[PDB]
Amino acid sequence: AISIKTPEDIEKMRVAGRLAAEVLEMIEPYVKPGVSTGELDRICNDYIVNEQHAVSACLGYHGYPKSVCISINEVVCHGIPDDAKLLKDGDIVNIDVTVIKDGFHGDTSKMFIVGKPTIMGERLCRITQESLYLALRMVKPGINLREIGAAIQKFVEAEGFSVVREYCGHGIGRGFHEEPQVLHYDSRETNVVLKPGMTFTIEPMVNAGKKEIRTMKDGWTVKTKDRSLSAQYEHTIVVTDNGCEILTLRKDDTIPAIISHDE
Ligand SMILES: COc1ccccc1-c1ccc(C(=O)O)o1
Ligand SMILES: [Mn+2]
Ligand SMILES: [Mn+2]
Ligand code: NA
Repeated sequence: AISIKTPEDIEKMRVAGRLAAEVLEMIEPYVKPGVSTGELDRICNDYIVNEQHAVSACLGYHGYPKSVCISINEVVCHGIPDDAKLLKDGDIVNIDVTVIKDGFHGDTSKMFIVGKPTIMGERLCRITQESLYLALRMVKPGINLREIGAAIQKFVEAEGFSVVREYCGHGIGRGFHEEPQVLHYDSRETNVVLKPGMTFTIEPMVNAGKKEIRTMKDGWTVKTKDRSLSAQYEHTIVVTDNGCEILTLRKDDTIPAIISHDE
């Protein structure tokens, strides 16, 4: 069921979480107009293997052929790095990373805007990160995941955007995806009360248009049914006695690593 990580295991999660976050901080300077997504993946894998001495949890997972997922514009998730796909000005791109180190997983992703940004692109990404942040500020013992899911949905929909229902956040530890499921919308099936020690991810997928998605015939690429833009941000966190601790925080994040709700 819902596992409570021991202090030792939480420390291992901090290490793994930091590594995942550092892959994103490392790749930043390379996300430029003209670069291929295949190249970005090789850079990430070489870094993960040769420098972090860790391993990508995506490589081989259900047969996935690459180390990280790179999704551009209308692609919602699981975009496959390809040497023929070049980034260009105005593109919004999500790079999703999951590394395993000392037996524990670190899971995180962020949006990158390539070259000259488009206003709609920046807005979609900003609102998506904001939906993740508001959810993070709600995490603390006693709160129900349903409340967080409902809050994310209300915020996103008020902005004229939609939340993807097919995918969700998840518990994480020695396993990539563990209990509980963390839906980013209201559901009567959700009734999970948070406890200190729980580690899970929050990773809303937000579409500028309709919520419906579609899977391409390559068996991996998921796109919006209406071809509207889609954005996602993800962080791995641990519930503490008075709130939570973000384990995959980056220099560019603008929310505190440790959130407290006590007086
Ligand atoms: C290889 O990527 C996947 C394939 C099947 C099911 C889930 C995934 C996946 C990619 C990223 C994540 C996640 O962040 O949870 O999960
Ligand atoms: Mn991920
Ligand atoms: Mn995840
Ligand atoms: Na996208």
